[PDB]
Amino acid sequence: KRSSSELRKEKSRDAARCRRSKETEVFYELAHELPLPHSVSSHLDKASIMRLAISFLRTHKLLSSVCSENESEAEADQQMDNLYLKALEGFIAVVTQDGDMIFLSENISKFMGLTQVELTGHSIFDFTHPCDHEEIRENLTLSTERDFFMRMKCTVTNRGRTVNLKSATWKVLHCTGQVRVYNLSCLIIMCEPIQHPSHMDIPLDSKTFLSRHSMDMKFTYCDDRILELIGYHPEELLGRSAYEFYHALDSENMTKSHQNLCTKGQVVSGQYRMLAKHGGYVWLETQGTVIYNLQPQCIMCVNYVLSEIKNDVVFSMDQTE
Amino acid sequence: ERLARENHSEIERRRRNKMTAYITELSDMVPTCSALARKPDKLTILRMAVSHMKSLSFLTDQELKHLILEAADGFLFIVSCETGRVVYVSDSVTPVLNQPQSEWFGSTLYDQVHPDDVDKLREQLSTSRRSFICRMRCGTPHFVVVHCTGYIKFCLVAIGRLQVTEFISRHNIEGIFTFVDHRCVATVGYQPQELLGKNIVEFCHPEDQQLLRDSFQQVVKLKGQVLSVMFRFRSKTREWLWMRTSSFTFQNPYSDEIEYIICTNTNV
DNA sequence: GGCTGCGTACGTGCGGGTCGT
DNA sequence: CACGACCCGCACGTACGCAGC
Repeated sequence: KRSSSELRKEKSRDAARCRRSKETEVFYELAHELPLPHSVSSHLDKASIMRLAISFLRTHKLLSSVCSENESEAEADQQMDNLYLKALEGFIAVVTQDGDMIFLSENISKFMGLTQVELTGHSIFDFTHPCDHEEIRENLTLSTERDFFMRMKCTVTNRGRTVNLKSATWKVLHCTGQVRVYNLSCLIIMCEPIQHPSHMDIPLDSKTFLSRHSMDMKFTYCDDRILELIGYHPEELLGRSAYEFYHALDSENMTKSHQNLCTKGQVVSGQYRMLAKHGGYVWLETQGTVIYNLQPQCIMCVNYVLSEIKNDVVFSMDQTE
Repeated sequence: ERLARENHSEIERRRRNKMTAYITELSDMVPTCSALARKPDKLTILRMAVSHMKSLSFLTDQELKHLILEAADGFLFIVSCETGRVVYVSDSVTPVLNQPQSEWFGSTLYDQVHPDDVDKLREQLSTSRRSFICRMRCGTPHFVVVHCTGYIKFCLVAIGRLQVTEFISRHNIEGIFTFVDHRCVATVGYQPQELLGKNIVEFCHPEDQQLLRDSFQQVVKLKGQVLSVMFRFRSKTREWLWMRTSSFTFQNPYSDEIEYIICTNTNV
């Protein structure tokens, strides 16, 4: 039965080929349509087209059902939004329940190297360091405001400009946002990377000072602009662990910050308060980063000061002197 | 050779699972399919996809304005680099600060921050891009902590966003008062310096003080774990006060070595 | 049970990608 | 700009699951 065989699969060959033709030509026009310029929307990977399509659509879904439309036509100047993009420093993630990054901002390239073109629609846990996957997982569901840290992949490095995925350095992200709902929900966070002390990309102040400590927050060094602000000589604080100066009402949160600093790479602590050499305290926010070899060696801190000094009220046996 | 075949066939299987799941993900996203009686031919499914897509980069600056407002209580403002006078402010200034725009628009940024910050303010205005932290007004004075993020082009453009009966004491292993809360004076009528530099048991009652000593012994013994102790305590009115003190050993997150005993002292 | 239109799932072969020493 | 090293995506041919004159 070769006379039967010739009928069996020839039809299958050319008809399945015909379907494959339909299929393809039907996909690349979906891609063509995409908000992206035809430049790249055209020569785009097969599956990624689906990613971007799905993402785009869901994004518009939650967006529209934030209501936030019925008065959408008139509300603010359009030039100012052009500038609204740029003024931020950090990127925006719109991440679903199961952690599908249905929107990453364009600014992302500038920080993570990777583009949204490569990421929009992909699962978050692919790109995030494990040991964080569960922290993130907590932050993704169930008030509504969110504030935490996560380790994400980066392809830019310290003096490199550009890199590919294989060479994924881990970059730490301060994530701050909300969780909107449309029936299932969606996390909306601004992520901002923490800038390194040696690779300072922005200006400090006299109002902002710098210290170096051991891995247990025992000091190693600090510049002398401390005195002018809070009244301590740097040399009075060297052997001292950092917890002995912390106000009590904060040291729990400071514990959180420190154990984060060990478990991740960097931290931004809350607005805590630190006891002066004499009466009272000063508000403060420290940016901490760990320095390796390869083994953990040091911790360096960019301390931002916020206010002046309960000027007289004594708190610790250091002030009592 | 004989280690690629399996690897690939299973890679392929993974791809099929993944992708067909992409299709059935898109199916319940386009109105037409989700309303439709049953599942349509994949091909026709995404025919419908294209047709719906066209019926609408990724988001307009308006959309993302909306988005990042719903990601941060915050607003945009523009100020001339070295005079301080405000040039623009987004409406979002009102749901963030309670400030009428007729008020905020005329003003100089210096006349809107916390006074002693003005110095720090001009430091951040001397002629890349800049980012820092300040305190701002509230109107109807309780000021609010505002993070700020911007750049330079002439003037500066930026975005501000806000971050969303008892008394506490720290001792060392001996019980020596190391840190003392200020609200203590309400609690027991004492001045912290009359507390710092000396032990705690001499404030406890003669027939209770052992409970203190050996409880501290347990606190350091019970490494990290909480435990409460009730006892009687000399006020400065000579009067005695019952006290539920909850204490636990703080050991350093990295070194797990003692730092101090944290006791939250409550009256009952 | 024939044998065909109609479709989704499995495995292999071929071309164009990126590393690495 | 080489070269097997490959890894990835791609389509082809095909095999099992369901309609119906």
